[PDB]
Amino acid sequence: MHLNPAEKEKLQIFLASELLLRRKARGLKLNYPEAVAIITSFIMEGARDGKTVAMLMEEGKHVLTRDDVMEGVPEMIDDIQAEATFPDGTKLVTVHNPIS
Amino acid sequence: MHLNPAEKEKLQIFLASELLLRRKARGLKLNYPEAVAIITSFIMEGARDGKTVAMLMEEGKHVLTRDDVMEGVPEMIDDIQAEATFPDGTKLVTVHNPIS
Amino acid sequence: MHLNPAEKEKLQIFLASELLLRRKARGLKLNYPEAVAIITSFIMEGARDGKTVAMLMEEGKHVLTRDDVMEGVPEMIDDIQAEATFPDGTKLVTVHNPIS
Amino acid sequence: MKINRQQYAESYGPTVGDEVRLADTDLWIEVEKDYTTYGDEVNFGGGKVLREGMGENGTYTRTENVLDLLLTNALILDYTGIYKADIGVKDGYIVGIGKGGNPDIMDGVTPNMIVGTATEVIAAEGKIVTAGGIDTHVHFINPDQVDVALANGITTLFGGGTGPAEGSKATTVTPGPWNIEKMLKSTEGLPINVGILGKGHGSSIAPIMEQIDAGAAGLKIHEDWGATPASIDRSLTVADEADVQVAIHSDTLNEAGFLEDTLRAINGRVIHSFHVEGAGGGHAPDIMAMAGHPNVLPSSTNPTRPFTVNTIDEHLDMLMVCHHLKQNIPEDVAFADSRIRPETIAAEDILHDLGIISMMSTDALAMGRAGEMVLRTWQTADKMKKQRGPLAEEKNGSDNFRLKRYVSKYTINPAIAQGIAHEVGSIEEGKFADLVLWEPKFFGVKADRVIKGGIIAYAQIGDPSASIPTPQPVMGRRMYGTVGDLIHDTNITFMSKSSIQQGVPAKLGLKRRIGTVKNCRNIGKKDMKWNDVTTDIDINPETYEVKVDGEVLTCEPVKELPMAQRYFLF
Amino acid sequence: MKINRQQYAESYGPTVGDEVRLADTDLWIEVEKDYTTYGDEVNFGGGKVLREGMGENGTYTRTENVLDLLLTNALILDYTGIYKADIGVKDGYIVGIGKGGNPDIMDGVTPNMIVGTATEVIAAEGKIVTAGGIDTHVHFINPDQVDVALANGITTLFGGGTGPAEGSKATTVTPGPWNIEKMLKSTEGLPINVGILGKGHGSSIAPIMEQIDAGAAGLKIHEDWGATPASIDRSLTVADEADVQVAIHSDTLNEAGFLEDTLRAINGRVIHSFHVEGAGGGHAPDIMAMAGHPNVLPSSTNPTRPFTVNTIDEHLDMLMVCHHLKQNIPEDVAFADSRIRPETIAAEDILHDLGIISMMSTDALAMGRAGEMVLRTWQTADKMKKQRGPLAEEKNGSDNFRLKRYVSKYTINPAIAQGIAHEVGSIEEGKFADLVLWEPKFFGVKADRVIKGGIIAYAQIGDPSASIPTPQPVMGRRMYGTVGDLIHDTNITFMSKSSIQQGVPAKLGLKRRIGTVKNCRNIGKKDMKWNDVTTDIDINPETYEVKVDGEVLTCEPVKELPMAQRYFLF
Amino acid sequence: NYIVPGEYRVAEGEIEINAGREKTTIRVSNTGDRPIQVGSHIHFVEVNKELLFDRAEGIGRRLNIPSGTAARFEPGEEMEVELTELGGNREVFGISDLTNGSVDNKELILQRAKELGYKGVE
Ligand SMILES: [F-]
Ligand SMILES: [F-]
Ligand SMILES: [F-]
Ligand SMILES: [F-]
Ligand code: NI
Ligand code: NI
Ligand code: NI
Ligand code: NI
Repeated sequence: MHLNPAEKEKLQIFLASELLLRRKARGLKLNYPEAVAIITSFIMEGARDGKTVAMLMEEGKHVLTRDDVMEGVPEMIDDIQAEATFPDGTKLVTVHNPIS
Repeated sequence: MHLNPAEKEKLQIFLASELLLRRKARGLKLNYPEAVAIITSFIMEGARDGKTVAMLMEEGKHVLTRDDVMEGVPEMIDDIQAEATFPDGTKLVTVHNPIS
Repeated sequence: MHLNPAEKEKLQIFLASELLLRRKARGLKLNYPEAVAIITSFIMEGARDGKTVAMLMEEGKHVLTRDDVMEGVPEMIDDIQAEATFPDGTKLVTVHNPIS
Repeated sequence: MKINRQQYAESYGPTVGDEVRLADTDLWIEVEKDYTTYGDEVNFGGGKVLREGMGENGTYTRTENVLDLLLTNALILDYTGIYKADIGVKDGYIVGIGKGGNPDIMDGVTPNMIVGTATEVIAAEGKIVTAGGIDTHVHFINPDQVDVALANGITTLFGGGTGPAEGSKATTVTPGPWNIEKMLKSTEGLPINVGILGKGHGSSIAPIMEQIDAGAAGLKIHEDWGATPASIDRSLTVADEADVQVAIHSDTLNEAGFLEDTLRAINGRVIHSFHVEGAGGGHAPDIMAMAGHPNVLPSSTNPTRPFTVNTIDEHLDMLMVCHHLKQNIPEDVAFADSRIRPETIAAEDILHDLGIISMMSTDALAMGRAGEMVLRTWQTADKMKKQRGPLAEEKNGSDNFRLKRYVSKYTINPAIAQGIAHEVGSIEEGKFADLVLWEPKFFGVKADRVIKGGIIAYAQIGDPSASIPTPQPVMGRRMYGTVGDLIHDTNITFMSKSSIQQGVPAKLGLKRRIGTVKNCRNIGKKDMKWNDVTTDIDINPETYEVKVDGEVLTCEPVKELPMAQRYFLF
Repeated sequence: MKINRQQYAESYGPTVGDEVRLADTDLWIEVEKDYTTYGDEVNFGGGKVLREGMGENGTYTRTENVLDLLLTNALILDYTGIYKADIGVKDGYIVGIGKGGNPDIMDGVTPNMIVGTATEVIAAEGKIVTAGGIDTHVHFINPDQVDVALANGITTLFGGGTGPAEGSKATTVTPGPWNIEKMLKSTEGLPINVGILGKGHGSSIAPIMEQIDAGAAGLKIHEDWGATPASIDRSLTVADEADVQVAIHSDTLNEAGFLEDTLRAINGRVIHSFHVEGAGGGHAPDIMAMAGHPNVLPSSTNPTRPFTVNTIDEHLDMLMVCHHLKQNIPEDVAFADSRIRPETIAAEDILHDLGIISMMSTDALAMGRAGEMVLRTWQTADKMKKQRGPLAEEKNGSDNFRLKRYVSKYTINPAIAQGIAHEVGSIEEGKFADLVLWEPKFFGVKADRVIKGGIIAYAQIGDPSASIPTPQPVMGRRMYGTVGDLIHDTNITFMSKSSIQQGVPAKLGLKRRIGTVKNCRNIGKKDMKWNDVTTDIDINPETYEVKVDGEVLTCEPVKELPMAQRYFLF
Repeated sequence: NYIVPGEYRVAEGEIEINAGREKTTIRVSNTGDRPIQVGSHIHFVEVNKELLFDRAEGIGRRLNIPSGTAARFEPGEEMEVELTELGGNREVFGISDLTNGSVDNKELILQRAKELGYKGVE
């Protein structure tokens, strides 16, 4: 596979998102790390899909809403940052105030 | 996400349980680490759901039965222990003789 | 669970395969590490199922075809090697030129 | 007051006449004798015996017959016996095997096994305790291989390599003074005992000998560097002067000679014949005949152990892959068919059971599995019991004779072969406290705790954030014996006498315990514990059939093994 | 007997006139010459050439022209050429480039490249071998960054920082004698070469100079500490006395001066201009004009490399995030629009292709990616070939001129700039054996094996529990060169002459190889290999358009790059 | 324009091995009952005793085959091989200890070969 250090780490984000998504699906309000994991994995998968940085900056604000998360979680998350390989190489996506 | 050391480790239990569950679903009798992973993840998810320690001590004995596992596995597992964050903080659940 | 070092590592292959399978399912042509992960996990799960080494040497050439992967990926993968616990202990499977 | 046997064994571990199943095998070991005094068993905990004024003596200073560590109620499995005893450790060495506690009030206390203020306790009741495994066929290719070895109860790695260089990926060789110095320095960070082999190749003495003087602990002759009559001869001349062992992987190709020519070059001198069955290398097809000779110390490597239904398919292809062979080169195909032979692999099972092959080893990462030497030893013994029955030597019911024969293959015999059995390789007074605790349900599969020089180095243990150490995930982890400078005191670098005399450890700043290799040249097959058989092994050059005492040695491959899918996640 | 070229290349790697594609780019390199003697190629394995009495000499001791290590059949890509040779290493240094083996029987053996008893072998047939990358813009923020760098073939990190302190997160600075001492000690555990930069700020000489005497290898002037005329001047006065290099991140704000004022303060003295395009920092908008001057050694950092469709969006926001800017502060918005400019980023691509920007670097973790310096160099070269065509200098078919121009940017040129090219930065006899092997399919993307001081330090290798090292998962892993005390002998801490003379290594107990920084003050743009162009660069203050020789330098951003989604899991 | 990452585009032509060196064809038979495989760079006179050939014709020579390849003789197999001349100093040391010096010392080499039972000393 030739995994480098970041590829190994970032597998854990995908896993945490899968965990969080299962928790959401059984009706739980998500907590801080769960919410971050879901939005982060969404960004990385979006890059893999070939979306632009600008698309993901916009879409990332609509992945979870305040009713999906516990009290205070929206205010705990000022932004979520993630780097992934786009068709044009690694880029940084910052989603500002992802959950209103 | 601010993952601490235990959060990182415990993601692996969830993963191993997901693996084991796929093996069970395609008709395999589960082995020792598979059975332990499934019951352990069940406990941790139950804590996340807000069940009590006492509920999980009881429920953990009904997750897998002897027909779900290989010969000798029930007798190999004297108990399964897991810590997770309940609504009232981290607690230890011990499931005694989970598979009769 | 008594995980040894290889059991811990090999969980990551399963995870990477699950990731790749999700990417394939949403219509993406798979890349080099994705393709390797899928075929590798297939071999290890096949061992767990009780298939023979010879069966897996054959089957591994039919998991992904060239239309499932990006340009050049078939030619990048000369072989895929994986060890897993068969009913008769650990064995090595080598799949030669898995994607034509 | 009397206790029934079931309850006694549950509380203190088994005693005389009780049997214990080895993992999920059909093998049963029986307690032969017990050093305890019934009623005065040592145990530790709340309201238990090892407390001040009671089972712990409160008077004596550490020097005064007090132990640093007591393992209570161990079931010892060793070439010396299968028996129940406390084991006492001091200054990193086993100093007493017997009965520990307090002579104030207990009967039968071994005089130098006082539990005092200075004493740590490990509870071994219900555990099987063995010597650490001695793996004498290690390629140093990937440092991640060390934990793999520790997890299956290996505590000494002898071999060679510099990492994933092609020379090292093929051969157990750290070549020349500089590579040897570099790997001695690397060894300072490896939490396991180590000895390094130099290149047993050359036609002049000096290029070979300077490796010994630089700190090598032995030599490896390998066909990939030219396993010629000259290299064989010069290596053995060096070894005889230096008192180190030579391992050989002979000329498979029969390029410069057949087996008889290699034996002529050896000229009756002591040699360790690696992967003697030959799938792992050697004169095709008859290398395994080496194991009949009195001057040969024969080992197997582990991928042929034992003979299973997937073995051949796996090896034929493994060979093709790692030698970069092509199916469309008839020479390469004929080569593989000459080297991978069910006839000799099946006979290898039997030769182990007969005590004709004396040792096991891994061949880690160069046609062998770093964490399966112990595992496959017991799978072999189990297969042989199933196919050949209890050995004639067994005293009714138990598999003790077989168990002593087989434990010797990966503990004492490799240590004797390498000239290091004064330090390691068995549970005996005066030897380094390299000890492995096993739960019987996991015996030979996954070690509970691995003790190195008297401190736990590796353990299957759980969540470090938990209230107690048993909650999930329970996984193999390095313990405090591997941390900081304690790694220096808990592990031995084995070196030649000449390098030690010449001050190599000081020159290189080595802080590990330094072990001397000695008494390697004055031994033979007769010195292999429980595995001392010499005989004429005939291998038919046409059919590859193996005969001993005029009987064809054959057995069937098995479809399933114990110590396999019940235990492993992959 | 003759061998066809396809089969020859498959067996021994390519030879004269053969071309090899770099990863999945459109770039082809051609073998210019070959040091072999056809028929006497060195190779290692069963029945192969490097065996005793054959291609391995059995007579000579290590001192007698024998190598510690031979890399066989390497395709070297270096500023010095693109050519086929064996590479011989001894005492951790490259001692021969030519033809290795045994003069007994082979023709054309380079006299000090004897394969003998002491020699390890690495097979480089079918691999491209380069010098280790020299990254001169490293923020020491997170120790996990080291493996990231090794995995993309970087072997030297020059820069500063103390971990994730705000000073270090902004600037390549380890400030003052105490922080410098502490980080020199930390460096003992980092498996990569290191040089540390002090704070190039002050209005008196002594506070700056005491950093050099404490063990700094250079200075960094950064606007976040006040990139004023005084700090510039004092730093360069110190550097001229101390013979170390100064890097500059200039006054973006033009607070105390415009570019011309910074140039006046420099006063013709040698300086390394970091991220010269300016998105990473510097006089807005015209900093890149620095790269035209003869006393300036100009580097890029990697996030602008090359110009892509996501670059601007990504940077405008990256800048906002890491400078904690607000969209509702008009000054901050105007600042970002003045600093992140497609006009200068597009011109930067071209300036690289023209040899006007001489170096690449990361800016690891402070607007730059630790493991993408090499990666993005080749992506730039590929984009330039596609957009500008083959360079006029190319000899038909190949991209050799471009490949030498671009490899120089991350190997030899940063080494020359920093005063360390006597030790590192190219594959030349007499230099430290920091070597990277690449499979051509992974070239510039993921290194196969990284050799540090003649021992493998990092490798893409598989399952440590497997029979051979190639089964999955294949991932980057630290090798034996990083373990124990071998980390000391395989890596260099570069230090000022004065700190070395004053005994700092002994005072601090540094055990690593100590490298001397020298010949930094007597160089200029003319000394940058293949990238020596001086010219008047005009940057329009209104439009930001860049002109050289009266021509606007512009190109389009690309939507896709090679060395991207075919390779990476995320 | 399909891209195979890292692919070669080799030049035209062929590579002649051991160019300019004398070539000699000889017949060799494996008189033994196990296979013998002989590498490209072993001094040919020093191969396994049970290979029968004119031993003198192996002195100072090796197989004329690509570096790192070998010739295989099954039990009882006789075939022709082509030899080329050793180069460099034309000295051989070790291997079977038949030479240990210049390959020019044919009489000494053959005397040792004969005494040790290397088949085909005439
Ligand atoms: F081998
Ligand atoms: F081997
Ligand atoms: F900066
Ligand atoms: F910067
Ligand atoms: Ni071998
Ligand atoms: Ni080996
Ligand atoms: Ni900067
Ligand atoms: Ni910076």
